[PDB]
Amino acid sequence: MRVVVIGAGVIGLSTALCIHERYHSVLQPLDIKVYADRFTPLTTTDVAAGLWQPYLSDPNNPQEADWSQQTFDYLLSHVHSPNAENLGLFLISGYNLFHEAIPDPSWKDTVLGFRKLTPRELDMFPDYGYGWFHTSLILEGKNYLQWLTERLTERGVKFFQRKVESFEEVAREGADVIVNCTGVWAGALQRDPLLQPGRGQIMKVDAPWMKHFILTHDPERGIYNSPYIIPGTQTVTLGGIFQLGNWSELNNIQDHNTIWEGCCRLEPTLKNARIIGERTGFRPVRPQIRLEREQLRTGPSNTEVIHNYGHGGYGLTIHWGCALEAAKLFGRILEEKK
Amino acid sequence: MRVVVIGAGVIGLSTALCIHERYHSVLQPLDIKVYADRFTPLTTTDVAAGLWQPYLSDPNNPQEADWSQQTFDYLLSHVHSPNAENLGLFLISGYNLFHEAIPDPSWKDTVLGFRKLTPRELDMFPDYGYGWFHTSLILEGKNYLQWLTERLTERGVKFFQRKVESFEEVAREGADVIVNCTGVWAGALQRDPLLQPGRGQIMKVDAPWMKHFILTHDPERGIYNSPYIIPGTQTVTLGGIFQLGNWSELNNIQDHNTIWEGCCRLEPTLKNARIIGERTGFRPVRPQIRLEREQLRTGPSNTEVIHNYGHGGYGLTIHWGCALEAAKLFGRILEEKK
Ligand SMILES: Cc1cc2nc3c(=O)[nH]c(=O)nc-3n(C[C@H](O)[C@H](O)[C@H](O)COP(=O)(O)OP(=O)(O)OC[C@H]3O[C@@H](n4cnc5c(N)ncnc54)[C@H](O)[C@@H]3O)c2cc1C
Ligand SMILES: Cc1cc2nc3c(=O)[nH]c(=O)nc-3n(C[C@H](O)[C@H](O)[C@H](O)COP(=O)(O)OP(=O)(O)OC[C@H]3O[C@@H](n4cnc5c(N)ncnc54)[C@H](O)[C@@H]3O)c2cc1C
Ligand SMILES: O=c1[nH]cc(CCc2ccc(C(F)(F)F)cc2)[nH]c1=O
Ligand SMILES: O=c1[nH]cc(CCc2ccc(C(F)(F)F)cc2)[nH]c1=O
Repeated sequence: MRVVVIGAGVIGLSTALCIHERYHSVLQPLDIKVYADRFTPLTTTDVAAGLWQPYLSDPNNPQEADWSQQTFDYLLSHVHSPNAENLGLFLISGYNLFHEAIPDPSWKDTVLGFRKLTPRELDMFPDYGYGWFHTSLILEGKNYLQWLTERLTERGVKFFQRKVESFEEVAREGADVIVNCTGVWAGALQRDPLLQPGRGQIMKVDAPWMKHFILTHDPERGIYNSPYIIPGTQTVTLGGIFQLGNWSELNNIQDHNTIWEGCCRLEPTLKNARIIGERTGFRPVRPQIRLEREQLRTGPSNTEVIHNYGHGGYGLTIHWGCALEAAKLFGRILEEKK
Repeated sequence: MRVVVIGAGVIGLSTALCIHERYHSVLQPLDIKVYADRFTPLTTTDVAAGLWQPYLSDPNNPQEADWSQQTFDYLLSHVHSPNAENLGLFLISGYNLFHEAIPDPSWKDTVLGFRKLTPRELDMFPDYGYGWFHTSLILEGKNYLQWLTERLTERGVKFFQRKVESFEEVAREGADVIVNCTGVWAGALQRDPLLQPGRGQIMKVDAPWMKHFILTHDPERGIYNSPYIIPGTQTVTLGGIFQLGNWSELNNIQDHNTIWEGCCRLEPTLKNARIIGERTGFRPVRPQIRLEREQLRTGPSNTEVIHNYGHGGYGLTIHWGCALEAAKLFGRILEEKK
């Protein structure tokens, strides 16, 4: 079986691993390739802080609820293991702050220890009169990409730097199965008008006294257009910007100041914090994830395609459940092939 | 008014500050000295992680409940201020773990967000079937000593390195008021058989993915003889040893291994963590704090003495309420002097 994963972000590498770990057998061996135009540390996944948390609204496909929970349970079963260091996996507690009342999320029993904030906790944040507290996980994005690549190489997967211009390009090289994990750029291989970039920009800051995440919310401007502070293992991510349809991969002054002046109004200790770096990235925003089979009639033959893209602001949050579902889809392909 | 504080740990420096900040006036100026045998970074206070948390039993003098709460409120009013960095003040959440059920502490409404752990949280710790979660404060001990010394120098307080052998030694130099803040060594100036060292030893570890405190409890062996993990601003303190009556200021192998093997059974990620340093210190264990006036008939005159010692494993936790009470006691001295 010749398999080609297009993509080397979280979705592509985890799907590569999950296909091998379930379907490379004594009876059927797989050749799994990974073709990518950019690899770690140069991907969207490497920009991300990596906090597990879905959207505040219930998801469009409600299988995404399951897939997110599956991913949390996978990571919670490993957080206290000594190799958690290598994945970049750790527990964090902290705050979700709202101006007004809001109902409980469709994930509150997935996280540990979920509660509303007391008035005394709310008194710590003058701008915010409602909110939650819970404990979740961070899975650091550069670390997990490093570790996944290691696991893949160990299992004989080969990596190749190339931009694929078409599915037919792979198919004439003899891909029996193409796994399409190309994120926000998937429209270049097949037109998808439902897929758009939600551009974000972030600051990494030196503030190691920060031990909680602090997410604020302005639902009028939607998810991600309100300040957030996220302690990572070495550095704190400061963020809170979303532009639908901006394709500029460039850090800018206005977005810097929006984040700086916003996060320093959240937590004034950040005014002292050394700025270490700044990054820009594109969330693959889609109404739902596309996690789907398609069969492609390109040239002298047909080829089977597993699509796995469109994971928005939640791709680390949902990756493992998506990779196992894409593995399920690969098993259907093998069943049809007999 | 000639005042001499004996001691330059948290209790002596904060009491020095509080006396000046309340009673050095236009009408009555004070000369406040600080005599100490050791200063920062070489004191008991500098060893301490600095987590705010009293004992699990209600305190012997129940004014110590008030004094501890006063100290929490003082520090919570400042934790989000940009100068919190300089004091070493920050919020931390985390776990108090018990083998069996235990009733709620006499401080649970002082901390923010106090709750029992859920079964799912308890499932994270196999050895521990009961426990609490809450948010508290750390006040880093070397940092606050640095900052206090700065405030004192700024206000004209002078520091002198000397071991005082007697209260009469100070009194013949013309101390009108002696403030005795000598911790576990107070017995050398006046016999106190109720004061004993509770020797501890600690490891500082590089584990910056640790964002919660994790305290375990074995009430049979008492407070402090069970593993604890405490994320500080740069390094995580690993500890959990108490010896009543050990005066050996020396780190040892057995106590190292007790802590290492204990904290790594709590949280196996620590097996990867780089050990940065190790320290030994003596808690000034007494049945209650001595926070009291005495008048001393030494030589050609009498002298007024404020005692402020015996703060056990809770001296950072209670310091501010004790310093203000010792200030109250100084006001009584000034009232008697007219
Ligand atoms: C600032 C920011 C912060 C975020 N924080 C979080 C968070 O805390 N938690 C969370 O759960 N999520 C977070 N996210 C979202 C998360 O980063 C994304 O959902 C996730 O990275 C998408 O992963 P992916 O593998 O689909 O895409 P990408 O990681 O962008 O990888 C796509 C891959 O496809 C390759 N590719 C594309 N087109 C081609 C082609 N034609 N030929 C060959 N290769 C191609 C690329 O080179 C690349 O290797 C954040 C996103 C941003 C922007
Ligand atoms: C390992 C460890 C961890 C701890 N962690 C915590 C924690 O997380 N939270 C918390 O609240 N507490 C904690 N504590 C307890 C806390 O450290 C003590 O209660 C506190 O330091 C006592 O402060 P002090 O000023 O009374 O004494 P010290 O800081 O020991 O200072 C005494 C001063 O007196 C001077 N002195 C003594 N005798 C003389 C003399 N004859 N002449 C002149 N100077 C003299 C000394 O030189 C010194 O300057 C911890 C203690 C230990 C040992
Ligand atoms: O793209 C992204 N994903 C995740 C994060 C982490 C913080 C966060 C999670 C969930 C929401 C919420 F509730 F609005 F959905 C807000 C903020 N940041 C990003 O830029
Ligand atoms: O001496 C000390 N003081 C404080 C600490 C911080 C952790 C701690 C607080 C309270 C208890 C309890 F609940 F048992 F009292 C146990 C552990 N460690 C020390 O060595």
